[PDB]
Amino acid sequence: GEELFTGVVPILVELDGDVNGHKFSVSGEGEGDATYGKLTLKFICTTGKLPVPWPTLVTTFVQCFSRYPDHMKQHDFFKSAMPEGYVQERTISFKDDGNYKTRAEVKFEGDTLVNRIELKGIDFKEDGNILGHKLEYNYNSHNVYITADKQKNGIKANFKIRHNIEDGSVQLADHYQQNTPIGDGPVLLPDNHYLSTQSALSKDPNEKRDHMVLLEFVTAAGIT
Amino acid sequence: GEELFTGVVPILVELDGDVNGHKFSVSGEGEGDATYGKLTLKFICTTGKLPVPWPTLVTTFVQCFSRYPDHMKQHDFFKSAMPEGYVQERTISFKDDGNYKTRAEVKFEGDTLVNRIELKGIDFKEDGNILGHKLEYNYNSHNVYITADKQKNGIKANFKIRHNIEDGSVQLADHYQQNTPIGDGPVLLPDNHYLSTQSALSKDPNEKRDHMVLLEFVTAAGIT
Amino acid sequence: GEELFTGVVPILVELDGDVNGHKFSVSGEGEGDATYGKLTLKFICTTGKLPVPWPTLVTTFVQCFSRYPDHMKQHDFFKSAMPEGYVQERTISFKDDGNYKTRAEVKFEGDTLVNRIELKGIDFKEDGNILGHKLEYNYNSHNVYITADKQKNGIKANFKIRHNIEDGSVQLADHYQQNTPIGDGPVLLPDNHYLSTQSALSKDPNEKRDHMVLLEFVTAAGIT
Amino acid sequence: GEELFTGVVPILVELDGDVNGHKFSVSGEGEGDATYGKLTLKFICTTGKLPVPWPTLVTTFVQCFSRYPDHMKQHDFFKSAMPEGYVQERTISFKDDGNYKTRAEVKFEGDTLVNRIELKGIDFKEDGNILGHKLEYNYNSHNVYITADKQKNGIKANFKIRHNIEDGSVQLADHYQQNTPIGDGPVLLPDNHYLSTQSALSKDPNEKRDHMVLLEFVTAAGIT
Repeated sequence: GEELFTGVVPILVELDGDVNGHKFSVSGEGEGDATYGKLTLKFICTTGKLPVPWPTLVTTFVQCFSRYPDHMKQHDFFKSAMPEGYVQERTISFKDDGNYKTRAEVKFEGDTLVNRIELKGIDFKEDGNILGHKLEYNYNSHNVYITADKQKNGIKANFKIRHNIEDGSVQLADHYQQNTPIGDGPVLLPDNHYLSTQSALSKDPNEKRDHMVLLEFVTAAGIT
Repeated sequence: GEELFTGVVPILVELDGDVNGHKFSVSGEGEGDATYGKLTLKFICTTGKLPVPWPTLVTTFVQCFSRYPDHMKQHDFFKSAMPEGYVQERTISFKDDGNYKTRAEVKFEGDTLVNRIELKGIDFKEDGNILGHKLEYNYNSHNVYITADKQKNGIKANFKIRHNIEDGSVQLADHYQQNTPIGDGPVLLPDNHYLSTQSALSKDPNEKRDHMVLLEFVTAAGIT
Repeated sequence: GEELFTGVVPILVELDGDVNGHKFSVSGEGEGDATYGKLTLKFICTTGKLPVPWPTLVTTFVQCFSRYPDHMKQHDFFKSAMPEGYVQERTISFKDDGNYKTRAEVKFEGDTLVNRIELKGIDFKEDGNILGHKLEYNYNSHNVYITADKQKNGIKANFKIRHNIEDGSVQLADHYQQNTPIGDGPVLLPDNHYLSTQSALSKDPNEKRDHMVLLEFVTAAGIT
Repeated sequence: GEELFTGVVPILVELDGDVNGHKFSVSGEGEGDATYGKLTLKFICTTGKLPVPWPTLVTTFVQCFSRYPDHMKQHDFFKSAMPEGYVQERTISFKDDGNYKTRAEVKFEGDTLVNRIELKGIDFKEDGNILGHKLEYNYNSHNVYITADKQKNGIKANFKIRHNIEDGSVQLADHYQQNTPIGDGPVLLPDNHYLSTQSALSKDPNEKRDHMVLLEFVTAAGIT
């Protein structure tokens, strides 16, 4: 599984969402280089315009592309679970607002890693930061604290994303993640570490569709 | 000046620092693509190990590589000031700890844009987050609010960098920037906007020296 | 490109320079053996005496004779650019003194490999270590940090040559290199590696002309 | 003594050492040409692999091959001590780590010059640059500061070898040398000069044994 990610791996991300009844679809494509811990993805909203701010969907849009140092390659659940993959489920709870509930299948379809996602957002305020598109088109550093879930033979991850709002304030997004293999068998369960993840959101200036270009760096840490 | 930045421009960054008497030097090199607003820089500490956390230096280490949208290219001081350049001076005031005072010459030496810097740090606590290297190796999104300083024929920029600390706190870095041209030629002086800048710090895993690989995206905004 | 270099290849080096107004010329000749990663070169200053210390000119005087280990022969730009060659251009910037700026074309011309160079040094102190010939007739070990220059279809290399002074101080020569191929075909463009270079300056005791015999040993490394 | 060295003299070097308990042996062989001040030596570790970085042992493995300019030949102890030879004894003291202590007898044995050495290093950090093999396979330029030792009818030499560490730092090896002749014979004892030494470490690519090819150029200087 691990040696599937030594080179640059093509990604394909595919979301079918619904936030407050607003159905939308994005098609992402990029490449990952787990060796450097970098993701390069471009997301198009193929249904028109994104009913939510693109920032709120970074984490929904393949942590198996994280750079795990040579020692804690023992704690790398994500790649271990490949090429069959894993199922990533989240409940992204935006403070003073609703929530997204995702369920994704991150797996190798051929030589390309695909993150096929289904998201359902509910309870969102039209006047709030997500539907009112009050979030800046930027992204900050977060630590994805991962812990084993012995019970489901997968992992669980908890973290709060800080979304910068245009007035100066921050919209907190509470992720409660869980990943479990699609796999017939063996996955490396981890001891408590984190993914130090950093992201930079941009725009292809020659691109008319509503899109996001995501540049992300992910490094496993917290184990000496 | 502006057309110097339409392609990918080689960068060279050169710092000579002194934080609390600790003299250090870094040599950065990369490339910038102002068209996309992206910087790719790798900094080596050529004097050994960095007495400060690499994060504290990101800002010191070429905003003439920002992507200014087609309706505010009139506000782009940075590129207008080229190839002679500008002098960027900062007082980076880390809350409750000490401060860096930089003075840099960002200019074209040949086909490559060089940021030759001189930094001097004072009133840093050994026990504090900078000398105690308590900052995470990560970087968040910031907005560099730029305003004209008509009398020095330059600009001023104000912003607070949020440095994430390993215990869970944030070390605030107050930048008070000023840029003034090197050439006698006239420059473009802006109406109040900001650079939305985002960064992602990584490591070349094949690199033994103390270094930082900086991936940064900069986009001018706040003018409709 | 690569198989031109599997034997001992005749070199012929020609410099015309001008440092602070002082025109000079050297003719170098010898042989390079890439299998070993060794150069045997002798430079004669054909205009009499060399206005600058012969060590300041060692990097100016055929990195295509680097020994690339088998596992990293995909990373050898220098030989891939052959026979048509490349153009090595540098800025050797002597700390606290002047700078050389060189432009050279390294290419095969019949059976031999010719490094034709033009150098222009400006802003030197006449009392400095270079014009004042304060440099020991020796040489150190240095790593030539190569990075790819996808745009110029070539490479950039960065290094500080340590030039030991008579009084036991060191004169750093910052070298900012850039190679672009002469021919039009594709070339091998590399991942960050370095050329481990070692040189030893000697004199032909049977030679009356101002000269330098250079024994160099160059070895690519940095990729496991 | 002097006229033994006017041609190319076969060398044969033999070390038996013990660093931290690790016994090893090397057999060196080559040739020295005092006229040029050059050594052509190849060292094979005959006990397999060398427990220490081959650079750490270059000064241990025939300064009688230094080129003395005709005017300071009266200052060449090393060759005056021949054929019966001298005994070079050193303390190579690796800053912040262990020390070698060597004792060697350099003398002719028939037509070749033999440096028979015994080395004992103790107090090495196994995580250090020497046992941890953190030293680049290269070598710098150094001045061997010779002083007379009237009292032991020989010489003392003092110098700090700069050993470049893979992370770009330098490991100083303080060398404290003392040569005394072996034979009854009168020796030439010198005024303060130095041996300008230069070396370049290479590999025989057709050699499977742990080895080092050393090209050295030594030139006496410091007396006008």
